[PDB]
Amino acid sequence: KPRQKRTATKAYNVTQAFGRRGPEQTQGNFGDQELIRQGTDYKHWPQIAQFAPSASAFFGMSRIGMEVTPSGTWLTYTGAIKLDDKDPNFKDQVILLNKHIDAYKT
Amino acid sequence: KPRQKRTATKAYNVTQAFGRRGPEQTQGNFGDQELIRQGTDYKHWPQIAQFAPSASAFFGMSRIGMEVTPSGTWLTYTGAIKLDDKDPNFKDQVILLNKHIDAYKT
Repeated sequence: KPRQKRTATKAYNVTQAFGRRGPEQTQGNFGDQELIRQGTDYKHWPQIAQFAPSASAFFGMSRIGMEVTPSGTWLTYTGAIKLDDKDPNFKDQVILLNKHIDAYKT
Repeated sequence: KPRQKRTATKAYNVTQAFGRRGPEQTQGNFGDQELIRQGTDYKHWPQIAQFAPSASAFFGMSRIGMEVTPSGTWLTYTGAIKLDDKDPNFKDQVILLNKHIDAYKT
């Protein structure tokens, strides 16, 4: 039920769970219309979920902070994930990710 | 093992898995000395891992991007996980998180 523990399915789209993809910082941007309505049932979700961090790597790699804004109390995070330049599917990994970064605008 | 899929334990700690905590943009800042050495075996780790995002919530809530540097191709992410102030243990969650954020500077 917690928002960071939700999972997007076909019966529970990413828009239904994580709001409409928008330009604001409080909104998401990753995801084309394919994996938004399908969620984890996307035909290449394992090819995408292989970059989502674990529970330990989330706090080990990211830069965590604490904000108290007008909404409430937030646990901020920011980081980067290096892609394997020697992966045989790396040339295809950089394509599928760009297909969904800011895809709500196109 | 991919850095985002690594799980830090007592034999494979946070410094071994995700590097030494520092102020650089590529380094992490989360974890005090006892969370670093123990990793997932930390006493209050389930109280910390409850804010880690699910694989579906990581790409749904966060703002995902990509950059090409002299090093490699990075999958950047930036977001925030709101804390429920209706929780009775809410104040203990705020204290626990602040005890590890930038704790290497003590």
